[PDB]
Amino acid sequence: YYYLSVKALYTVGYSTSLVTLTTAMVILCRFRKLHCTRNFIHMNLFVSFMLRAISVFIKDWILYAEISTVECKAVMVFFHYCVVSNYFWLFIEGLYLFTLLVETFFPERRYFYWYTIIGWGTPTVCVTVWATLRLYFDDTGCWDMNDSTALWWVIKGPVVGSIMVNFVLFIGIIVILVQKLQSPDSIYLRLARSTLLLIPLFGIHYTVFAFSPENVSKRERLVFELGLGSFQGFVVAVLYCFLNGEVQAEIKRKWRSW
Amino acid sequence: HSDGIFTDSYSRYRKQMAVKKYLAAVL
Amino acid sequence: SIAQARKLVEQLKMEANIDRIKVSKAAADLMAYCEAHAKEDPLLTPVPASENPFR
Amino acid sequence: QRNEEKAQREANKKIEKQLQKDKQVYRATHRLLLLGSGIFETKFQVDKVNFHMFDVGGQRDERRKWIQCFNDVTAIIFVVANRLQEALKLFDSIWNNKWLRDTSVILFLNKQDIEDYFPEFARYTTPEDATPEPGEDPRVTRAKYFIRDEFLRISTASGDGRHYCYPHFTNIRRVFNDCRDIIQRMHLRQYELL
Amino acid sequence: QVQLQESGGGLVQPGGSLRLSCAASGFTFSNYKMNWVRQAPGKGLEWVSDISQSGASISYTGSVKGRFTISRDNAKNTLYLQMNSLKPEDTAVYYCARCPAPFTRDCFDVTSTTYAYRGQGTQVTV
Amino acid sequence: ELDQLRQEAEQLKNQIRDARKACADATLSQITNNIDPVGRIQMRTRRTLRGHLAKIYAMHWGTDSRLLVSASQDGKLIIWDSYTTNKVHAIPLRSSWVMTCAYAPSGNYVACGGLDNICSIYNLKTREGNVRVSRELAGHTGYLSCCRFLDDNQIVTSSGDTTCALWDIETGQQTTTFTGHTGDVMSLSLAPDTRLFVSGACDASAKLWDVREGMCRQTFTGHESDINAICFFPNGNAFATGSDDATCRLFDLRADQELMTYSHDNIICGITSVSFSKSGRLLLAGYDDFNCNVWDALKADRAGVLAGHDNRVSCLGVTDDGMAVATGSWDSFLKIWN
Repeated sequence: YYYLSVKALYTVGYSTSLVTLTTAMVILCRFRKLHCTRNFIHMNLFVSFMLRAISVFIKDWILYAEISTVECKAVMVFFHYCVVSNYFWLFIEGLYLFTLLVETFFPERRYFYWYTIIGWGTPTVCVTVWATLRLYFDDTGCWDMNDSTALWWVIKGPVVGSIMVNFVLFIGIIVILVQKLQSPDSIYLRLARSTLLLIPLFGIHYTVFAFSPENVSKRERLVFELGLGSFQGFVVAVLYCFLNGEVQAEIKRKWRSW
Repeated sequence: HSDGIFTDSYSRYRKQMAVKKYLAAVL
Repeated sequence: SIAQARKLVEQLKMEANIDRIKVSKAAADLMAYCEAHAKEDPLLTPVPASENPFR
Repeated sequence: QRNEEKAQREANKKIEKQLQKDKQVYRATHRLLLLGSGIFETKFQVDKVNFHMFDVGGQRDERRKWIQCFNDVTAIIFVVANRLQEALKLFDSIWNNKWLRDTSVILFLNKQDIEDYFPEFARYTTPEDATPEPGEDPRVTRAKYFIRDEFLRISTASGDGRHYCYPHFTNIRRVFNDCRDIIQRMHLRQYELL
Repeated sequence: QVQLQESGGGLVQPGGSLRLSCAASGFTFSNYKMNWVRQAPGKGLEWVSDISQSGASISYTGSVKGRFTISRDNAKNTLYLQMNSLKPEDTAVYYCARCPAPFTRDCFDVTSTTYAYRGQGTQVTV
Repeated sequence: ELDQLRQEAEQLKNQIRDARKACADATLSQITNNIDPVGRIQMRTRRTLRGHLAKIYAMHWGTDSRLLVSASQDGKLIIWDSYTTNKVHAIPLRSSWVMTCAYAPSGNYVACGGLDNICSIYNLKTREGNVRVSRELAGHTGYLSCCRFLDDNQIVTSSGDTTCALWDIETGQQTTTFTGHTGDVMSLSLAPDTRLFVSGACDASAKLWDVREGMCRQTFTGHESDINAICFFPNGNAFATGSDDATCRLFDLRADQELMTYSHDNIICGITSVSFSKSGRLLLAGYDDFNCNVWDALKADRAGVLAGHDNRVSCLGVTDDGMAVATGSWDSFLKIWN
């Protein structure tokens, strides 16, 4: 069918975005020269991606063998967490670079400590409110149906919320970046190259189908946001961990040291 | 989100193949 | 100058009267020092992890 | 002995608390080398941003050694006054120094109302994009922009984007805005996007 | 011992032509960017020319462009300065300076005679 | 008078040259060729001291081989316990640009100077228990590149105005002023008996002084560029230098000439720090590149590297007992290698 055509597509996306991000997480941790306050934002993003790929391999197995167990009710809470926490570490990372360009001077630098409270803390707030709302209003099976749209907007709310905000922060960076290009200090070629770098890191491909009803076009919404959208963790790794002049130098220098 | 829509659609699909098959045998 | 150029004369004359020994005698005392202290060099010889305080 | 090592590990604990209250004030202040009792510090503040400008006063005119100290500095403020060819040959050394290869150079040019030292000035016409401020002839504008194009011949011949020159004509507001452009271009370069 | 003993120079009529040599010793001549500086009577030192260690990367000051020509012979450890069309105000003591560190592109050779890797000078009167 | 006075000194300096050529009868390498090599000497970072905001410039071991003082561009002077990694003191400085630091042989004082031309002496063992500056030796007209304690009262300082100076801390005025260098003096090193001390400057010349008489005994000219670091052989009858020429050389006080050079074609970075092992067999040399080499000071063959700093190695020092080799770098981290 079509569903097993997507389910067998992102399990390859979530898999190649798991052997690549772990390899990316190792390089970021092993080499100590690559220990910045921005590589800690990336490390928290890389873990949120791996938490998303892991929680889906468990979710599909529990929901589909491939009975309404309480272990369902505890794996959906872990599934709606390791996914909402990924739409927030894409937003936090866009908010971090936006606070590196805007508010350049007197950087409080406690923002990074407040970012962990938002990346890993706000999902716990929005999931628990969703979880404790299912046991009181609509408790149907493993609650994988999400028929109650009022209770579904408790999860889709913060998720879509961190996509309209992570978009205006993407434009604000593009506006600021082009001013660095407009100044006299191939302009379309590198601005386009830079835009193709900020798209996987900020999750701008989620802006295409966000704020769109689920029913209007769903067969293409899932092959785009899940089929090739699950390869975002793999693209984010090879673009930002690998293929990076600062990171590539470390393997090079530690190669001649060997 | 994007995964909460596939599980909504695929779980409702498997449930539809279970009710529409059980109702097909008895009818 | 003429003043600073005269210092270069009173100094080269003072450095030219020193006693210089042959390097076959002055270099045979450097190795001969590295042969009487080779046992007390924790970097040259492997130190046991008991005496090593940086274990 | 375990007790004095506890008192020692508490002194390391009071020290590391002070090294953290100093790491915040160190990252907040931006160092600035003012090139041209062994060193004079000027502490000005623009928009609640602490700037520390360090004039090397009592140092000798041999800079190949004490200039390496100012590589982590935000920008090297370079005031220009054959006093001009000497500054072009000095800027060419500050630019092509391995240590200062990542250090931007804000550059100021004092000029008032050039052919004997530079013969290409008899063949140089001011570019049309040059905006002269009203109050002086268009001839010094041809001179103000010739020197500016003489420092940009060095600023552009080398440097793959690690450091940038910011020439000006003659305050602290221009150093403030130029320091913001220096850090912003540094953050964009770290993200490998430019 | 870094010794830069130059030659040439003397008295020539305005419009003549000299050739300042520079016999360098005590260092690997092919690693350092050589220079030429002069001290006009009554004024500080000013930079005249230079040449990179590669052999062909040359710069001059504005007042000697087209008239002077620097050239080095790494196989002989010698630095030349072919002076042509000597103006009356081009009279000075010409020093054969050397940039401090090897394999670099920056130099600090005009330093109030306190520079160590420099020559004694040759008088050029016009 | 300069007509003859400048040219006869060329003959005077020439009759010094062949006198050194009359002593050279067998190179150090030929004499040490028979000695069996040390193979490969692989040290590994035992401790990594952290907490310096800016690049470290100088460190100096204490005589007890346990404590060490490191000076950083952040303006903080920190004393560390290389054993327990703990920080003993965190002395804040007035001028942030300190290019040198010293540890008194009695552990009571530490010195530091830099672009402020002042040599501040900090009293550790005070009556109030804290640490504060005791004296500010202000007599130099250039930056301070080195500082070495002879006693708790006599400190010899190398400055960037081409002059070294012997001081008296109880008074604060120069007991002696050593002149003779033509470039800014970059490093000095006291002799094991502290009666003489060599000194390297930016004129590719190393001068052997005499602390008591205040004169210059010998002058060694073998390098080709600015001598950045100097260190006495533990015997006291030799010393090693490190210049921007990307080479290290072992001079000899009794032979007045250079004995051996430590260079390789792969290294073009200038040596920024030189030290000897306790036996004087190894010559640990820091470089502009992060890696620090280890030279067999008798065979001039390399015998190891310490490539862990990831930044230019500002300083380097072996303990008096020869246990550890603390190396400091612009990376802001001081690593102990055993």
